[PDB]
Amino acid sequence: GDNTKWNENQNPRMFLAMITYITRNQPEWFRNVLSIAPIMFSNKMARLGKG
Amino acid sequence: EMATKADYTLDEESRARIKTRLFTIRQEMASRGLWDSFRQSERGEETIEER
Ligand SMILES: [Mg+2]
Ligand SMILES: [Mg+2]
Repeated sequence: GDNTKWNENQNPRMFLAMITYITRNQPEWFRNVLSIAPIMFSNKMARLGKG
Repeated sequence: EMATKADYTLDEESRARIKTRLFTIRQEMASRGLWDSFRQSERGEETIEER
């Protein structure tokens, strides 16, 4: 089996949910520093290129 | 003060200078009412908290 459009359907919000469940009962600084990447990817911009 | 085998490597006048600087600093502290918490801040400052 292959999965189709894998990267285009992987949502950063679900990565944030996964990281939040994985880092339960951890120090809060650790959860924050692990949560920043899904947040930044949820608000990301794609540069269009050369034109 | 204390020292291993009571061998204060320095002499009386230099240790007196050190003690005079410490006393001056502590009284400068108590002038601004800062000494109490600083005195009670020793049992935790060998533990580095991440923020
Ligand atoms: Mg395959
Ligand atoms: Mg393929």
